[PDB]
Amino acid sequence: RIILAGTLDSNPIDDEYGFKHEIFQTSADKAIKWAPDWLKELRPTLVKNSEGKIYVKTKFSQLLGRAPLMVAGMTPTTVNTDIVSASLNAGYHIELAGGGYFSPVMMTRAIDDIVSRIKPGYGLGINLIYVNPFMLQWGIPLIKDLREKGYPIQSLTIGAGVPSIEVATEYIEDLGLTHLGLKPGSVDAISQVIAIAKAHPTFPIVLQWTGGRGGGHHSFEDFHQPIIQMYSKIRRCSNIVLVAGSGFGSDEDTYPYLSGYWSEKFNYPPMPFDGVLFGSRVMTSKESHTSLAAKKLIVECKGVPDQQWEQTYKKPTGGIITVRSEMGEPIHKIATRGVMFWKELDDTIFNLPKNKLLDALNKKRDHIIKKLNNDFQKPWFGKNANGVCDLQEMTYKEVANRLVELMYVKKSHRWIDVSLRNMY
Amino acid sequence: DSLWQSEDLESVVDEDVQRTCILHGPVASQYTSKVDEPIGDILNSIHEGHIARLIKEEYAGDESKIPVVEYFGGKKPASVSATSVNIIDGNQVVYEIDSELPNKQEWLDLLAGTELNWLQAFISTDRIVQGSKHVSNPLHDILTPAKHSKVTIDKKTKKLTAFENIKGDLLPVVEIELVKPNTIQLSLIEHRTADTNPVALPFLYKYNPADGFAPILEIMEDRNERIKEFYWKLWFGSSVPYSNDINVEKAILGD
Amino acid sequence: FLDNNNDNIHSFAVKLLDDETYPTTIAKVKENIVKNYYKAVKSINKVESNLLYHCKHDAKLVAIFGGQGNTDDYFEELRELYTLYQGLIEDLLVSIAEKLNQLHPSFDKIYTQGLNILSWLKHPETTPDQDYLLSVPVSCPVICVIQLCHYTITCKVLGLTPGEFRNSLKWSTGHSQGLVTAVTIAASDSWDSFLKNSLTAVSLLLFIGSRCLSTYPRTSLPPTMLQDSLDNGEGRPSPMLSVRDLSIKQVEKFI
Amino acid sequence: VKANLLIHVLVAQKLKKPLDAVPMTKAIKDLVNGKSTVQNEILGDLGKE
Ligand SMILES: Cc1cc2nc3c(=O)[nH]c(=O)nc-3n(C[C@H](O)[C@H](O)[C@H](O)COP(=O)(O)O)c2cc1C
Repeated sequence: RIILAGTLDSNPIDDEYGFKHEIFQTSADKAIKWAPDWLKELRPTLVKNSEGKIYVKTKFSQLLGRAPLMVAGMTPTTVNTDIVSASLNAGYHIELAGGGYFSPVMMTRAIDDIVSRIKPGYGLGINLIYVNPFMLQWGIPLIKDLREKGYPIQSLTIGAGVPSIEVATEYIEDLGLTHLGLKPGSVDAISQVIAIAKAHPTFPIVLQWTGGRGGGHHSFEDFHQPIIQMYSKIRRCSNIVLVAGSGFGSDEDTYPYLSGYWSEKFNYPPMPFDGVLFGSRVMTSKESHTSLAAKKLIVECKGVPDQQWEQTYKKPTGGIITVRSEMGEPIHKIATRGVMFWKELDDTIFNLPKNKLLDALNKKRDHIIKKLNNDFQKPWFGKNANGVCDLQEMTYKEVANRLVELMYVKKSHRWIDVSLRNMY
Repeated sequence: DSLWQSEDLESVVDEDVQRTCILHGPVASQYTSKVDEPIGDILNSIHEGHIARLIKEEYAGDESKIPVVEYFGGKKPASVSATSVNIIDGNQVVYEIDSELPNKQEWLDLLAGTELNWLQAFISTDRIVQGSKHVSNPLHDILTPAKHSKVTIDKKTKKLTAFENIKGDLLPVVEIELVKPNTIQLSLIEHRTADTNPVALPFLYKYNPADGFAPILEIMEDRNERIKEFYWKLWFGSSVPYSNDINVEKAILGD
Repeated sequence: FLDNNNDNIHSFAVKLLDDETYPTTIAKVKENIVKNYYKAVKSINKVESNLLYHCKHDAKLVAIFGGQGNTDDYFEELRELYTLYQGLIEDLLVSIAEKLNQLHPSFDKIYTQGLNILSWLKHPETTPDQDYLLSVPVSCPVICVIQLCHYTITCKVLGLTPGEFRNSLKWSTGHSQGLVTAVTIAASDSWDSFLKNSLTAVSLLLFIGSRCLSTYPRTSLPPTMLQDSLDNGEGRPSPMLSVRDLSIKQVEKFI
Repeated sequence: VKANLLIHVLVAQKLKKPLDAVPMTKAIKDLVNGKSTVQNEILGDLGKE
């Protein structure tokens, strides 16, 4: 505790350090404003239940009533009502991926599959995505009255953006959540969460810190450095629960992150984390709907150490490259032939402006058609007399039979979508 | 939309995984080695890895040194700069109250007590499970502080009984006690009837020590028939027995 | 005004800022309250509630000591201290400045504008410009005077002999300049011993002051250089330069 | 109400700037300045509107 004994003009608004009078106070136990010691106050401890089973009591575990190890809500990953079900039955927390649901009729049908199957009393979260303002147009008015019906949806994690303060007030005050997750990617995104917690001092906020070494849509900043500049003023908000993720898969890996002994690599005080979320670890599990040949590919993809994940922008690093999405922000994906072909069109065609776009596709045409048929998952539609072609040189019957080829799964006698059946 | 194929590679050109995009992380792949292990056994095997290290490092290899609680959760780790002197636990307690001491939110903490038990759970849980729901706590507003009231907690929180003043006299209106094992009965008492005999509304709450996020789940079985027998005693009296076999089509005679 | 904290006007001063009846400024709180209290008070030799360090395993005090150049306008800290705490240190710095004037003429011709600090406090018009005041034979004694006042006042506000106020401390150290005041702090015991060791401190930094200017005399700077330095956002050039935001391994890659 | 007067009104209250401060010639992306939650919220409001 720093006591500036020269100057007497207390109080600083953040109360980092004291002034002249704190030497002088004659109250017995009220004179000593203590400094926060991070290694003693919020260290992970153990606790037994009444049934004798042992938990790790952290600040994240105490709010949820279970182990400090949640499964992060992913679009493709967290979409199988079954991966969110029987991992809650294991006793672990999961937020439902809202991104793969497209109407409030379909999600309410999906939530009822969980609540009918998980134990009476368990709860799930809903991971929405803030850069889909269509999904917040129906999903947020869904959560307001579905919680008023009383369903066990207990939290709302907002990925891909931190809301403004007048919006995050409405996400806390009106609709009755237990806690609220936020996933910052920058220091200005972290300091915007601290702006939310000081507006609502008693409501829990689970700050989910993910670095750029995760999967899914990446981030530019390092994992360690932004929180190492911000851990001091996150912990001055006692409601913010800090959770670190982005690349955690084993007990020997992330025990230095819970205990806090990782920052003595960086000549800093021990900096314990309250909880740990899992991303790409849960995909090869039995109760996920990742394809069996796709799970074998992830097993074949050896990982990369943390010291060299920045070279993912150039080369396949362990079989995983980042690549540019529709609107520019990067996306970590595995390095198959189609995803390497995704990058070839990003460096060459997709970065061009509009005036050179139609001319570059004309000169690159039969080469693009070559690997849409061979390498990429969305084929080229034109196929006349077993020759690849343009669309306007196909008959109507072979237009229709190619729509049955590319939209109907003959092995399982079902359509990809009803709305593609309503297209054919 | 290149995304959903991961769990549905069968319905794609030639089921070749390459043709597809799978979202995954660079450092996370070196931990994913064995396939189709269950999602519980992934997270269990790394939780017990953290337990076995934290037994060995900070607890000297002894499991008995670990603190033991009845339930885990519910009490807020966010401690504000508040006076912990007014947190009072007791053995055989009466708590009279007037206009000033205390306010609402610390009055629930006085009736909790520092030790974790069912009454500390039931006075202070945010939620009561009503058949896989999470609806608001009934005691959290019916035990709101009021003038001339008092509550009575006796012999290590085994029964809470709340009083309030009516017509000068002071009679029980709320009773919480344990009944037949590991079940709370919230007995909510109504006094003013036809012949001034007090009648009480039997509620049944089940207590679950294993779950701490929602420890107390309300028994929704036979609930509507408990509430109807209470109103049958009110509107009619105890002189008529409870008969629920009323035929709906026939007209109902009076007197 | 000071109920059961009757010797705690320092915290009483800053609690007056919090009122809305009082428009908040610290200048009318420092003087008009804390100036006039120590002006009016008799003997403060009342050893107050020193139980903070008496639980020795739980609280550990360290007095730490600043160096040269933490602020531009440093002498106004001694201005406001002499304005406010005047009866607490007037016996001290008169004994200081009498020793300095007995050591002042021996280093003439390099600082001609005098070292009469007591004239500079009683008469602000007698003060030189700050470019002379920030120079090394001036600032190295006077910063040692500032640090020896805040130790004197903290011993005298609490009413402690410095030999037993030193007993409340576990260890101490100084920065660039104030290390001589840390070895002053462990050598001083009573009120007579503290002055004898403080005079050996302020006379010491008249030799560190004069001989570091007599060895490396600051010469005139080309006005292309300093006007460039003010326009680049840097400071006015001086023989020490602070580099932030870089590691020690990469700064030495630049030097 | 017209489209031109509709988008402007909603955007004016979102950016907390005078109605003239937002020229309808440009785009929200360049008008916001770079905020990930700024542009997302702007469109979100209009999306549900
Ligand atoms: C297959 C997969 C799908 C994902 N879907 C989402 C999503 O819909 N919304 C979101 O904010 N993050 C999403 N993520 C990011 C993760 O939630 C988390 O931030 C990251 O995976 C942690 O990195 P790690 O897998 O190395 O531990 C996804 C990650 C993977 C591997």
